[PDB]
Amino acid sequence: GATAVSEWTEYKTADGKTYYYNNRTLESTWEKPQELK
Amino acid sequence: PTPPPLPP
Repeated sequence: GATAVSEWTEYKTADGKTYYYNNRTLESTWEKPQELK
Repeated sequence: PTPPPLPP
């Protein structure tokens, strides 16, 4: 089966980090999601 | 569009 590409937003934090925030299930991803292609 | 707060 294929692995989908969900809602992967990039947010620039005051910590100076690029986090990802799964707008999928309203999940977060600090580093690159598994579904991140 | 407002940002979500970051997780710890």
